[PDB]
Amino acid sequence: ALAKFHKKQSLTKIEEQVGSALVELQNTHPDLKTSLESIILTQVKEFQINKTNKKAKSAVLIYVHFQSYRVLLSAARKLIIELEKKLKQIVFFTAQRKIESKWVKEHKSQQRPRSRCLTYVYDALLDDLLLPSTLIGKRIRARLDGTSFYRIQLDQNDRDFLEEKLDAITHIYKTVTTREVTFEFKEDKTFHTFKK
Amino acid sequence: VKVNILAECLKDLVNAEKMGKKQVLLRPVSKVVLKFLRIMQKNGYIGEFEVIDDHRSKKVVVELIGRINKCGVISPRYDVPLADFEKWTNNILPSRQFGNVVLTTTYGILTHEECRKRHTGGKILGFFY
Amino acid sequence: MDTQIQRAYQKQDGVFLNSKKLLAKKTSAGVRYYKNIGLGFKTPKEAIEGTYVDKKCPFTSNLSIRGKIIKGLVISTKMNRTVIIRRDYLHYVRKYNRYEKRHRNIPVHISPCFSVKEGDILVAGQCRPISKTVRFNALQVVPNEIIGSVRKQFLLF
Amino acid sequence: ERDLLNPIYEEEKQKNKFKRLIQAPNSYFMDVKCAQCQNIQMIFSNAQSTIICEKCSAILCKPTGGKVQIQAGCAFKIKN
Amino acid sequence: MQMKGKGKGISGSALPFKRRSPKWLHMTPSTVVDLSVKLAKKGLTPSQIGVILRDQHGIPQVRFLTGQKILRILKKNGCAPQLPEDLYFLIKKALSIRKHLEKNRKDKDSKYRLILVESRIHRLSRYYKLNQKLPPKWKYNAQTASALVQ
RNA sequence: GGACAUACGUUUGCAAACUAAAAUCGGCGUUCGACUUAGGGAGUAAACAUUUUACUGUGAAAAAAUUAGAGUGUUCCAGGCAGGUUUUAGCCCGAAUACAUUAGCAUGGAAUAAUGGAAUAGGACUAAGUCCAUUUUAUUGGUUCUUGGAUUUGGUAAU
RNA sequence: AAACUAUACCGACUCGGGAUCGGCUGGAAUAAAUGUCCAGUCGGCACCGUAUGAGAAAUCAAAGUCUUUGGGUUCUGGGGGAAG
Ligand SMILES: [Mg+2]
Ligand SMILES: [Mg+2]
Ligand SMILES: [Mg+2]
Ligand SMILES: [Mg+2]
Ligand SMILES: [Mg+2]
Ligand SMILES: [Mg+2]
Ligand SMILES: [Mg+2]
Ligand SMILES: [Mg+2]
Ligand SMILES: [Zn+2]
Repeated sequence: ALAKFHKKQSLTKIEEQVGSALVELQNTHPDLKTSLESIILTQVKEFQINKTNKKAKSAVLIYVHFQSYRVLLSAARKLIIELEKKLKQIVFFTAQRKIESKWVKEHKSQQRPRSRCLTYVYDALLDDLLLPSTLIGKRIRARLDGTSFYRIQLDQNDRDFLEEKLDAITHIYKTVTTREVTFEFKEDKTFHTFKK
Repeated sequence: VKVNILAECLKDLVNAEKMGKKQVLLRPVSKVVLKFLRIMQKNGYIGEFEVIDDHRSKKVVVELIGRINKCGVISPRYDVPLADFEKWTNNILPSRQFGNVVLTTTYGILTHEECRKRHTGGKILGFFY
Repeated sequence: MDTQIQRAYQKQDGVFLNSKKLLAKKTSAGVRYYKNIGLGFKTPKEAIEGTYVDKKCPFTSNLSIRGKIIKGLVISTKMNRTVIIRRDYLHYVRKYNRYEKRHRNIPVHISPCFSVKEGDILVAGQCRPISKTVRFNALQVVPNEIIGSVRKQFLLF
Repeated sequence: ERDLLNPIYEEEKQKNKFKRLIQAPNSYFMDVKCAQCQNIQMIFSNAQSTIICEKCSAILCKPTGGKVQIQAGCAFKIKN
Repeated sequence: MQMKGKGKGISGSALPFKRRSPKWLHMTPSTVVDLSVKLAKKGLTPSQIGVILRDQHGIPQVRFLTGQKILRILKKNGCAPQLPEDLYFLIKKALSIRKHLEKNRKDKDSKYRLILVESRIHRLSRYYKLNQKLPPKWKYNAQTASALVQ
């Protein structure tokens, strides 16, 4: 539907499927009705995960308007499950973040809130992708020359949902951001006082 | 309290190479601490290094090759016209062969030497040899 | 009756119109001396529709402004249309290769037009000697807030 | 010889709260089930006060430096 | 470690890594905001309110859940504790000292202790006044303290 | 240094570099070509990026002195002269340059450092309405209107 | 006042080791003790061993990370006697 979009002009074959696909789920499943009623879309981008295997395995990332970001996270799990079943493609939800300029300030009486800065915006997606579960440890490495590798620590109990998307994420990030992102699984680090 | 963590981090590190530590954990870290680090790294003094995300202000771990002889900062970071250079080169560096007096410019941070290339330099930051 | 007499014994303008204006009984008679020192400076709205007779003003008189232009914080509001601005700069010390703090005090004349307040940044121009100290007139005033001591306040403005 | 980036779990489990890398607390949260009403209330591992069961009004926990002793036989799961 | 050339250590408290709200808990920011302001109305310190929400209703870190710091929540809802805990309390004991001193006009260790405590209060005033978070004409002398006693 | 990538600017005028359409011209509606409007880089100049510090760079910092180029004052101090009559009623060549910190001016700037912008609220951008002020319209009125400022409202923005 | 550690305060680092005083967390035996022990660990006197680190040395885990001379700040000295 052009309904579930903000620009409301024209959609792309991908964006279109996503629209009806969404409208589908709120009619089909009674539970996602409430949440999906709310959800609006900003834009959707498709990315090809090209591996040396000459295999074409694509997935698509969808930009949920910030207004519905709360809601999007509220049912995030179930939503992505159905969208992947109903589109046979890998699905990722992000927030539509607007980045502010560093030196291009123009409104004398306007300060650039850190909330919308490049470090913080680009760092956002990573949380968004692995979505269902947020990371435990994040790190940076400086290869001699000057590369920066982000080996990120992911929870063990989530090996399911995250192991698969794992390659897509890497590839979407390298495209949007510019950051190489390798992951590493570590058993969760429960630190409490076991007391028998 | 604390001040010029670049100094905090720097000596903690020297104490490392000097004691023969195999690697170092620098507690309070900043952009500066890191830039300086990749400048030493780039010139080949320190080895690979990792920045852990302390949700407050990151902690860094630097591998120790074994070539660092000394790396400190300089008290107030005086200003230094390009004309003020030899003064400091003969002053801080152990020779006219290990030129590494890091400075801050408007053109960022350059090696004692690079500043002559870019032709500007400005305030002193630290040194390593 | 107020702005005119108010103690002093008379207050006209540089352009002695007035009483004669009663000759042009139709158009606009209420003329006041109008000017524009220029130099990238706006002429105060308040300056125009005022009743004030300040000969020492840079918009209501044949008082020029030339060369030296200043920006400094204000110290005192006392004195009749005169204020003291304090500038805060650093001085270098050849030997120790460092600086010390220092402050010059300046006698500034204030045309009624702009409204003062203590502890605000002000912009002065270089006007001819108006008195022993005075040699600067206010041209642009910026209001600012300092919670307390003006002396404590030291800014490399 | 030890790696400072991939430190042993035990080691870090011994160290002092603030000495561990990522640095996390020891405190935890627990669902307590009264010895009567049964009501399940959440209580913090380091309660700084006496706690009553909002159902009846029984006594569940006594405050101490750090630990919170649980009154009599009440149930407790460690939510995590 | 404040006014102490010799004594110094580490009390505790280290916010866990994971910046999100605990799993087990469900509470629209609003839900909490009610408890917070309700609790506050009863006459509570944002300092104490947060304690309850942790000990009682398993809410470790209201800030992490709302995206709002307690005192802010409170100020937005008119339920703002006039004078900050900081100053308030210092002045409280600062006062308690004075009362005790009276009947013990000879207790010197206490004269001293008060000197330190009154010293601090002048340090907060300097601060809280500079953040236009307290009228400039504020002055703790003996009347500012007894003024709050009424 | 460009460009592009949610990414250091916007307007102007110039120049412009290529492309998408429409026109005209030729051959046989189209294959193609030359020539027009639109389009930004790039290419300059003015207006903007909170305010300084600090650094670049040039304008200014008298001469003599110090450094220093040329130059066999018999070497030299040092002067600034001198070199070739074999074009000799004339020829050749010189009197250079640098340093000058501290404060002022022009100006390039991304680091550190300080300073500042939207938190009572209000801000921002935008449209309309209303009120005050106002340039050119010969001039004076009255309307309107351009241009500043004041508010109210509604829209937009991850307020 | 030999008001003495004759050794300014704040801060970061770097050797080994047990024993302490205060608090905390796990555990074991008895027992079910405001006790005992084992193991951690913050914070506090102090000691033991040792330094291809410091010094004139006595000695110093800091009197160390200062010719490889620069974390922040306060106070003090400049041959002796006459003299505090
Ligand atoms: Mg200061
Ligand atoms: Mg401490
Ligand atoms: Mg651009
Ligand atoms: Mg025990
Ligand atoms: Mg023990
Ligand atoms: Mg010595
Ligand atoms: Mg010893
Ligand atoms: Mg020294
Ligand atoms: Zn009960």
